[PDB]
Amino acid sequence: MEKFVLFAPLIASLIAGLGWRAIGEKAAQYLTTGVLFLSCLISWYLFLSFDGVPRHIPVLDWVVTGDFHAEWAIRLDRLTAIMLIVVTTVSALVHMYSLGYMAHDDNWTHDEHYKARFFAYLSFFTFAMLMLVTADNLLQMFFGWEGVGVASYLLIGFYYKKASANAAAMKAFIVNRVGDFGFLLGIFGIYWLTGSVQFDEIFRQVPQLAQTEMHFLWRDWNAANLLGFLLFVGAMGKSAQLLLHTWLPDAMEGPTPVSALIHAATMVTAGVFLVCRMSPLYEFAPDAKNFIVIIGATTAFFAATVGLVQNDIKRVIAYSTCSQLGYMFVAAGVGVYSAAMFHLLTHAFFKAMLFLGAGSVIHAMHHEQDMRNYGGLRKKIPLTFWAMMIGTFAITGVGIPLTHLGFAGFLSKDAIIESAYAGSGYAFWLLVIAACFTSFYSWRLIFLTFYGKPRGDHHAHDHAHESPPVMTIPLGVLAIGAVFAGMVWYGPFFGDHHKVTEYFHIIAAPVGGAIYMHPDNHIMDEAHHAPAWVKVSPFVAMVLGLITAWTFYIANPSLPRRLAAQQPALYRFLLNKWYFDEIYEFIFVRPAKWLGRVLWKGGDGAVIDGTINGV
Amino acid sequence: MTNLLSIITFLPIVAAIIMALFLRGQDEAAARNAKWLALLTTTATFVISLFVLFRFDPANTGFQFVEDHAWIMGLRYKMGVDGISVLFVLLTTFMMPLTILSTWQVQDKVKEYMIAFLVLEGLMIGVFTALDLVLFYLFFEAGLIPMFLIIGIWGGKDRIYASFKFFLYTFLGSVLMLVAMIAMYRMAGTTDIPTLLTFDFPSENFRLLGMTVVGGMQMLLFLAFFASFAVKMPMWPVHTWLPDAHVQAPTAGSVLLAAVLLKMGGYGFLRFSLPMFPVASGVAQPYVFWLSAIAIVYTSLVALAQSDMKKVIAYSSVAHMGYVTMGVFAANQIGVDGAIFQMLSHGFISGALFLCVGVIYDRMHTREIDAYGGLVNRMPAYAAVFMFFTMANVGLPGTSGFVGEFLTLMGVFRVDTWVALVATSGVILSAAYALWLYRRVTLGQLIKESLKSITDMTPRERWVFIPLIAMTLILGVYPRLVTDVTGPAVAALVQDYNQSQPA
Ligand SMILES: [Ca+2]
Repeated sequence: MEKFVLFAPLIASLIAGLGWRAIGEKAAQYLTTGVLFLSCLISWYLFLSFDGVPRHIPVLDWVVTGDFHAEWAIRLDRLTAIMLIVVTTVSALVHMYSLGYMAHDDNWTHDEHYKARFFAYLSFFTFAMLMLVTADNLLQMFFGWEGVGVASYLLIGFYYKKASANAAAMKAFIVNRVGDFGFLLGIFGIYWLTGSVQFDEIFRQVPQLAQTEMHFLWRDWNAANLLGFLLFVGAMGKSAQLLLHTWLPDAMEGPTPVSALIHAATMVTAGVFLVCRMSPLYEFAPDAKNFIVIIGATTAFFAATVGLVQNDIKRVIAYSTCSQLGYMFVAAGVGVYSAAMFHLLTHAFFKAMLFLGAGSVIHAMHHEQDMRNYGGLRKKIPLTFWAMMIGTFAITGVGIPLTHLGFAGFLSKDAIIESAYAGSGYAFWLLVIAACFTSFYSWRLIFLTFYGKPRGDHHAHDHAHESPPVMTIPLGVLAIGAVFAGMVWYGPFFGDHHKVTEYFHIIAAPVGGAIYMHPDNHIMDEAHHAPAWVKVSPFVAMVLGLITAWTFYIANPSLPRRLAAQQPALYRFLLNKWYFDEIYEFIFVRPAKWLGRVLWKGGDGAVIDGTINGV
Repeated sequence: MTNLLSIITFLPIVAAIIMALFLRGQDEAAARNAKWLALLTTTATFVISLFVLFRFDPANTGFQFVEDHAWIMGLRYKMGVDGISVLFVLLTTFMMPLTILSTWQVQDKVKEYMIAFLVLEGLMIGVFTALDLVLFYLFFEAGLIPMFLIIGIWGGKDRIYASFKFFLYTFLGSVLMLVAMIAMYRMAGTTDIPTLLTFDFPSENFRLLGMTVVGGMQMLLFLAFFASFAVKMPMWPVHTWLPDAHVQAPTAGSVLLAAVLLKMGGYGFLRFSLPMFPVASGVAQPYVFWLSAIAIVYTSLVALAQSDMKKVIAYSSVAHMGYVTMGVFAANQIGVDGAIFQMLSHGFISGALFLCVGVIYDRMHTREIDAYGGLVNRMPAYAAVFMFFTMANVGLPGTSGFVGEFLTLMGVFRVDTWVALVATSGVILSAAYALWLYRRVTLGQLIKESLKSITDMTPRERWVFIPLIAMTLILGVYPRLVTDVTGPAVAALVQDYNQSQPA
């Protein structure tokens, strides 16, 4: 039954991708879509019926060499069960949503066939991520890690006739390989220190790792801190954290349904999953955890500032994903991993709705993506307007200030900000400031596209009409999670320590549980005792951003123009995204090409062959 | 059946002799007969070699199917296989039928083209079965003759220079090894490889000219064998023959050049260098680690700067063999098994990639990357095959490419972390040039007049790739099929190496 969830999407993708000419594109679309809904149904049954006893389901031996053995296997615990419903539910809805969104695509002439290929990629992308989350060993985790990398490369560059898509897909693959550089080095170090890659066997030896010095390069390091850092480098790339983020905003070149799947369920969340799955190690690696907090906090602040000035609708949401993952890494860094997954679970709901809602806006507006030509539209697409409004309420953290009554992101974000206050003063202030920016650019998105006067060309505005039911029903389903997910799961994830202990079935060896928290780790308890001003600070930051956005686009709509003139250098800085792409071209891309040419003509040509030909 | 290795070795050569004698005519019908006879012979050799594979017993680390006969000049004709060489025999016999099938559209001197490949097959097989020191050298250097003519006759515009560089540069390396082999013959009193695997060659330092020879006679013998195998592998900086020979050769010649002939360098290290010169191997380990690390970074960057599609694939091979050399000299269970798996894996992937170059070369008669673009628009099947083997080339998990790279890197990490870090950068650099080549050739829009009428892969071209796709996936998902065969033999080899190290 666990195996069907894992392998049914793979079999459907192979049939749809390779054999649609035999059965037809329409049948191939239903085959993939129907299989995900069956897998999603089984995923929910596994999640709701889980009894807290982790299960191991062998499949096949993968790599066996001397004392090294890694197997194809399924591990089912609380941590996996959470990821099962997230991956299959969002993937299933994207399949259903895609049936209408890709019904007629202008990127392809009538001669070209694309529908069956698109649905085959979605099913395989799902299979890759299901392999990542069910992994019982680090090696199978790497397979799913690289599987989503190649599956994303196929989908970002789906429109292969566009150079921008091909560049973005290539960039995403290469930047993620830089992350897998560190992740591979972590696997090598873990195996030789512990003699295993299996999670349970690793976690048994973690206490001894914290007292072990391992030589790496020019010096000796604490084994736990070094291996924690190396594995996090892999997570930075997959979650598009600072210095490894530039690929995510360029991934918008793919079809909109791909973005909802990449940004909400599969790729970005994998990095957070790895840290939470490896919490037994990080709880014994204090210095690795500190680095995770700084990167998480800085990414949360960085991506929030950049999104303030973006004019493309999908790029505003893309940078919001980078910012939101910054929050999750702060929670994990301070040692509260349930809060990190609580936000991951709620984020999957309302983020997937923001992209699918944005796609509906793009779908209605003749595939225009620039918010400067989206005036009006509140009345022309009512169901898309309310789907996006609920998503904004969730992401901005709308709720009753001092209670536990509010939208999904109200409860999961306030859990992290309280944890940050008890964990890091640096992180706490960067998170509340970033929360203020989150409200501004979220409400800037709503006001620029749904309010004001119809702006831009009038041909698309007059023809704007609501998307078909096949596209709106998935939005409705997600809205159910974007409203009740936070209140439903607040208790099991963050509410009560005893309740959290049994839910995750958590110095003794840190084994047997979905997550581990060290006995000396009390940040979760201190978070509940945070002062009132700390608990309400997210709300005040939210209102401050909302009022600023309202004063900038509804009232006195000339303020955004005047301010940018007053501060032109800073405006260019944010608009150009802090110039990371330009910097990397200067330091990495161009020097690498120059070095290769010099080695080719200087080394092989003039020095080596020059000598051989000389003699 | 009792002479099973001798049959697979000399059946391809015997068939070539019969073909030369009794196959008359030069018209198309004569050429058609030659192609079929070569295909049936190569297929027969593959089927016979499957009997060796399926009756092979991995637990027995000694040599199996051994046959011994008297020979000339006091030497013995001895053949046999163990867990280290059995899979290279099957690789050689597996690629030959596919290579012949790919040459089905050639019309220039077909009978001689079939004869050259049939003769080459027999000589390539003997390298992996010989258990006599001189006999191994005979097959090792005899293969240079047919390949010298394959490049010269059916090669590109610079084939005359490439053929001479390939022969003389390889011949120069091997003659030094010949003198070392004679010395081992004189010291041990035998050319029997099984006997030499247990002989203790002196390892005490002595002064030769103005330098101390750290490792004694073992180091002198090691260097002679290293010079031969380093050039064959090839290692950096003795690799510059390869971008000439592999590029100027015909498509089929390039398949065998990269898929099989390169493996004779890595197999030599596992058969002679470590088993027979363990002290010298331990001393040379630091230098071999850095030569291999440089090769990965150096040739990966050089591949990124190529304007010629076949030169990207050619330079990719040197980078991949860099992993093999590291794994072999890491001299632990994980490194050595990874090295063998990498060598076998590179055979399928590199062979497929050269066949991918051939598919579009046969249509446009140009290897320039800038001459193509948007082939996916007219060539759907080719774009899918070319992407699959592009992914295998960058070591994507699930393909056989990942397993070999992962194991060699982990074995080296145990010894030297600096080398492991530099070598591990290959994952970043391989993706850079491999994906850039695929994009520039296959993706984009079709805007050139010369490509408006290009055709997709024909049924025969597709069927050549299907066996290569299957093997890459099967070993990527179930590598135990290989590590079970090589496992016990590598463990015995690693144990001997450790026992021989100085105390
Ligand atoms: Ca020995």
